[PDB]
Amino acid sequence: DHVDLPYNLTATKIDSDVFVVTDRDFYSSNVLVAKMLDGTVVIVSSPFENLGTQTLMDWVAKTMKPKKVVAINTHFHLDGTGGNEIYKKMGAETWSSDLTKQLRLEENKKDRIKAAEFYKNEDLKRRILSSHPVPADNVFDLKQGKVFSFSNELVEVSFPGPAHSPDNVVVYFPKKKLLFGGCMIKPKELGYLGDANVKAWPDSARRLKKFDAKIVIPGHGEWGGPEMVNKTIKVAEKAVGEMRL
Ligand SMILES: [Zn+2]
Repeated sequence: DHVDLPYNLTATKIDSDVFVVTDRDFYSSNVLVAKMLDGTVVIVSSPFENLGTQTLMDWVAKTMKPKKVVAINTHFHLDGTGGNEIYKKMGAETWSSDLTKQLRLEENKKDRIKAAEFYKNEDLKRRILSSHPVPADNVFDLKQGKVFSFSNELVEVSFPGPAHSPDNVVVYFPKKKLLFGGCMIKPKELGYLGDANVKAWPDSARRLKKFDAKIVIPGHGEWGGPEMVNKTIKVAEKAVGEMRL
């Protein structure tokens, strides 16, 4: 039910065949790992970089013996796209919205530009550009979302509107009534606002109530029930009020 892994990762069982894998160095960041009845393992979000992702994938190999792996990017930030390089190297099928891929490409370019203006050390410069994440191989139109069927078992990817980021999506598992809300679930404080649409956040979070969720999993920290959505709306609304948005 709970294991300590190398690289300060943990894996915690939350339901039959469903685990949350967490990086304790990176503010208790959450990755969902769910095994379908047909042997498919679905991974939602990612660790920030290659060593974390490879550790995760090795744990999946040893404990889940997947017939196939499908990874779904929640948004363009590193906790979302940081695993794509390693997922792909392992032959996993990586998915995101079109907008997520677009913003990841834009962000890489912005960074390459800044690296050009800044770095005098040529050895270092190559190492940072080399550290860039890649987008997913497979893409869906953000607003229509995507429904996977794994031998009749459904996994729904859905855009409730912009919140933590312009492209943030959630993943719902209707059989187990499990919602991975990721970084748009913020029960106490909103965190990083650089890419956020705080004005839209209350409405976007309200849309998550359309899911009959028994468990809601956030991008960081403990999960909970449907009340995780309620708490997020109050948090977002407080921020809208404070910031006059
Ligand atoms: Zn983020």
